[PDB]
Amino acid sequence: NDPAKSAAPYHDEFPLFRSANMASPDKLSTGIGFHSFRIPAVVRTTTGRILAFAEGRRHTNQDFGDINLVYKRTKTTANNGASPSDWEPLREVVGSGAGTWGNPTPVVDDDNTIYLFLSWNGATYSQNGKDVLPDGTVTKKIDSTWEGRRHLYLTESRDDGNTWSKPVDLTKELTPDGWAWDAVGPGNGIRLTTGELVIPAMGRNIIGRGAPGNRTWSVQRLSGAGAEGTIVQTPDGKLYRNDRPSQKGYRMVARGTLEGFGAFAPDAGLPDPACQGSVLRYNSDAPARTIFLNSASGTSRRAMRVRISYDADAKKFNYGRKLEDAKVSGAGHEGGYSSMTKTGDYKIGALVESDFFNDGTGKNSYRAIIWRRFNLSWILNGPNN
Ligand SMILES: O=C(O)[C@@]1(O)C[C@H](O)[C@@H](O)[C@H]([C@H](O)[C@H](O)CO)O1
Ligand SMILES: O=C(O)[C@@]1(O)C[C@H](O)[C@@H](O)[C@H]([C@H](O)[C@H](O)CO)O1
Ligand SMILES: O=N[O-]
Ligand code: NA
Repeated sequence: NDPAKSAAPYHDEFPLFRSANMASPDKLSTGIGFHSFRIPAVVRTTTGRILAFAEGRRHTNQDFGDINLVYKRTKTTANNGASPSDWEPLREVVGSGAGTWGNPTPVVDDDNTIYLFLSWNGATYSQNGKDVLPDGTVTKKIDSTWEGRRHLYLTESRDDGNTWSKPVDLTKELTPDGWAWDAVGPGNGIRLTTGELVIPAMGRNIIGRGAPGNRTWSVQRLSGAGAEGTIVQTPDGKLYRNDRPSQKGYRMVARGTLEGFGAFAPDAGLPDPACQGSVLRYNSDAPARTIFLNSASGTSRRAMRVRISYDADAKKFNYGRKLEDAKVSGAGHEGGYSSMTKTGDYKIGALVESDFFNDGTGKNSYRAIIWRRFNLSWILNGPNN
């Protein structure tokens, strides 16, 4: 039995990061605009304010080149981001240089310090190499040199997201030596019942211990982990990694504690097309719930489905509800990376990528990000479960 099913279903949805092709495209106050927005992350702070982050991809939808880390906040701590007018204009966390600032992975600490882990690479490097930049420059492949590797940066805010520190490079401390490619998140980290922070990253968790907003960091290496991971604390208090697979098929799941994890294995209940997903601890009292969101397809990113598990170890999720049951118009084809938070008014708030697909899979396809709010009742009253 879930009493939430008896509440009135609630949903609303609208574009929050508007690509350059849309009416009223999102630009910074400096006039700097963006072809595409990708790679969402969202958190609710301890005040109730919502912070939404994304990669502002300047010139194309590509993963490399000039990409800035951008964000929006709710105007007040109490408005819950319910309508477009509730959100501030686009701001920038970091945009220095013509390199890539991305993979936003925020976590809100107990003191309300908001930590934001990020990945960086140089202006003339790309994951595969030999990619053509807008000016015709051909990229070098990301490699293990200081200049050519993926870095891990940390910034934080002490004023509810209003301002951000200059990002500090933590690569030598928190990325293993000899690495070339790297990734943190993207999506979110968590705070455990026992007080530690856990931030998911490629092949590892980053663990924060000690005083809120003055944490010491260490690395928990994980055998079999993916590049793009998610982390949740399940109702049993254990840790749960749910990672993007290297090949299309299913989410890769492992369970553990701060002392170690077991093996990663595909979750046959969670089809995935090799794309990022998101996971969220909703509540701990009966009935305890974990929420999961991804594209529920072995092939397509356009099958977004939000689900609930009542299991103490999140063994099984229900069918849930397709996001297309509450479709957004005028913002392209919804589907891709996502991020979820709980809102101050007992809703789930989700950011979800969308793709106009005007250039197909090509670099000129405009990408936007949708903001959704829905309650548990909305999920539970879905026509397929
Ligand atoms: O939309 C994707 O699939 C994407 O390209 C977007 C990300 O910007 C990129 O960092 C990531 C990466 O390429 C894979 O995780 C393989 O390492 O995937
Ligand atoms: O379901 C997919 O994957 C799709 O076919 C349709 C999506 O709307 C689009 O975002 C995506 C993307 O172009 C590729 O994943 C490579 O970037 O292509
Ligand atoms: O610091 N490894 O739990
Ligand atoms: Na930049």
